[PDB]
Amino acid sequence: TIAVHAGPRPYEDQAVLGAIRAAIKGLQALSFRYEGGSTPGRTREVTPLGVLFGRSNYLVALEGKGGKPRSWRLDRMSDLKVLDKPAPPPQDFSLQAFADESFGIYHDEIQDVVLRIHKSRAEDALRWRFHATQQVTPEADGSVLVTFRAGGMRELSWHLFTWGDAVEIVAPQVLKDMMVQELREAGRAHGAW
Amino acid sequence: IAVHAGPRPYEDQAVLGAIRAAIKGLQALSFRYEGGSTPGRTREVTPLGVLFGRSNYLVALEGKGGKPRSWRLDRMSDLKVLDKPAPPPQDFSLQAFADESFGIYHDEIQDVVLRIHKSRAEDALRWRFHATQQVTPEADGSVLVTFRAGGMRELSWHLFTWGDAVEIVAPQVLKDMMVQELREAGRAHGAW
DNA sequence: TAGTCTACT
Repeated sequence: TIAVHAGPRPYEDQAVLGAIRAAIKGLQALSFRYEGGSTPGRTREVTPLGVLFGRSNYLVALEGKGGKPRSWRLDRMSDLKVLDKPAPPPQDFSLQAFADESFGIYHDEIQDVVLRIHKSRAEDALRWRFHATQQVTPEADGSVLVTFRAGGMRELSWHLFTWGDAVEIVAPQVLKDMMVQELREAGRAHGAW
Repeated sequence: IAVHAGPRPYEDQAVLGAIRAAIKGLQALSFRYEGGSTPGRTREVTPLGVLFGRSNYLVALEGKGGKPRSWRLDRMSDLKVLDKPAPPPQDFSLQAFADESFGIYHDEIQDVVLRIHKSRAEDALRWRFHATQQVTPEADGSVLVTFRAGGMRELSWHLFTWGDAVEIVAPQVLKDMMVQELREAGRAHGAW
């Protein structure tokens, strides 16, 4: 290996990733049993397109000809088979575009987020991708205003924790409340207050 | 072929591509580096790999018997793949280098002990905190998790995402780190 | 927590 992603992650089945990689390399179809969705236990045949890594891992793939790309949980897939069948990917397809535009459900209300990053971290703010669609505005005093529209306030508050005292939550109020809730939960657990 | 979710720095594929070409060709790499003791200065290194996380980093050594260091990609400029060999150490493992820390930062390696509440025990069994992880179920349904790594500040950031379901058992420096990071954020955000 | 530099959180 010459590139490594540092840090914690879900355990991954290497044989599953291996079959996915082999199918993509071969421009071949991939089949698997899927314990989930509409029809659990059914064998699915897909054009594999790539993998999304995160707190959970997903295969990105089209089912059927003309099918739209979907995400499938790796840890719900079994019985992977690399098929003797061609499956060339669409020329148009962008995995990152997929990850932004057609991936990720919010189960909380979407908010207009406004963050002010203190000038001591303005460097990091100006190179940071909070969201595929964000606006970053340097301000007179050296601070940086970051705005984007998104749900996921709890996960966002977890990320904001890594900026320490250098981020001010300007809006929305629910994000301020979330950040206090998560801080109070951990602060009580660990004896901070 | 792979995309990682969540906030991240923007990526320069031109820089990443130069680095990968130097590594593949066993070639030296040169760049001006805006960090460490002599900012701006041109550095000639033996490139070893790329470490993804925090801001991106090149892992590379400099000088005779130099140990691998981490170099932030955004502090690198004037990247040149030199037409000149730069053999890597024969027994270098980039994964082993990454495994010295829970995250990026390479400081004293600690023996970490966590207790995960029963309500998240099954999640903990599915979660790879570290390559050295060992899990031990307790009779009351909690799980003890051990691993050996540096990087207690980044660990404390990760433990925040477990909320009240994680107890820090050891080391003391990790308890102190978690408390300080919480106090700093708590004061900033008016949590108490 | 909090630093040293051929480096980093």
